[PDB]
Amino acid sequence: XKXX
Amino acid sequence: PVLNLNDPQAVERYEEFMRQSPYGQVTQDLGWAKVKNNWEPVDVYLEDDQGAIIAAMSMLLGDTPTDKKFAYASKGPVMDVTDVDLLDRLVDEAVKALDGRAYVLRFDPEVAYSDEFNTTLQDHGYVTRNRNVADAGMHATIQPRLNMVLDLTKFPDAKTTLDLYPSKTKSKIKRPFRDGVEVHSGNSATELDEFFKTYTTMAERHGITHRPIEYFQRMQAAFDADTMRIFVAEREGKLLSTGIALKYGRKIWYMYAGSMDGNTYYAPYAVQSEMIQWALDTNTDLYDLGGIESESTDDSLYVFKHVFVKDAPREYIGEIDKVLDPEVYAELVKD
Ligand SMILES: [Mg+2]
Ligand SMILES: [Mg+2]
Ligand SMILES: [Mg+2]
Repeated sequence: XKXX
Repeated sequence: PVLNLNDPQAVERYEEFMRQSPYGQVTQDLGWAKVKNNWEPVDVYLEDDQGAIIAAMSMLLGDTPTDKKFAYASKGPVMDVTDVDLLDRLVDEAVKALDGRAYVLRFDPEVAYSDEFNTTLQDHGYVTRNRNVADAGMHATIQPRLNMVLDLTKFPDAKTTLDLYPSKTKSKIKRPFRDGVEVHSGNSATELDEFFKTYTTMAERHGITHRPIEYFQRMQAAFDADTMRIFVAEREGKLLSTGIALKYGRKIWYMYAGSMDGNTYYAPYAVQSEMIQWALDTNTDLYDLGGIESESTDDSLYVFKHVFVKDAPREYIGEIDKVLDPEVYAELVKD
């Protein structure tokens, strides 16, 4: 950045 | 038992349980290991007396600055995790397969936070991370715990996106289309290239990182066009915004977005509308717009998502940690  | 990833029949049987389970999650599919190919996959399951799978946990193991790995089952395991005596059993199989290599097994299922479930998990020896650790930073949770999920089963007769919404929101959604925004969708390399242009533009405009295009290529190779779909909004041949959604289990999940700079003619609302229409057209129970920081007008993720989800955000239990090497856990994990 996040995630996925 | 542990899944032998080299036995295609065993692999397919595990995939069948995962794709048909009400608790299925795309991040517990084995395809997710293909996307996160820099992690090591270890997958376990339990069976019933007839030898059918009843519960499964897909883990990925990542490095740390210690001699131990971090074992993470993202949004798993796949079962009713409130059945804690079955979960303990499943976790014991997982711990056996990790064979002392990991310092923790963490899982973050999509099940509602409650004090009684928190307390039950702690009484079973797990360390939980939720209300005790709220914030943003090296110590917050990997997945957001507050998420904006539209429950489409509240609207059993809805035919189109606009049927789910009050007139003031029907006007918000109609606007980009009235202004000539058009959405196409698919899962080819051409939609991926559109997405990736909008994704790297947005990331440059916010001064943030983005994943390399190979990650999404891996995703497109692991998931077909009935699971993974990229929606591309344009107006009179000009690219405006895009989003990627994954349909799996009982939900379609809006997972990635991008947008060009300047005037986008409310194209992101058109992309949502079309994602929503795919959830209606496939009779999918939930449409998930993903995380927020706080249920507050000050939170811009919340502001946008709340157009589409008028109900309370869902608040999940958070991180459940089976601590395996306590010394390393304490070094790496603080509130
Ligand atoms: Mg290391
Ligand atoms: Mg329908
Ligand atoms: Mg709503």
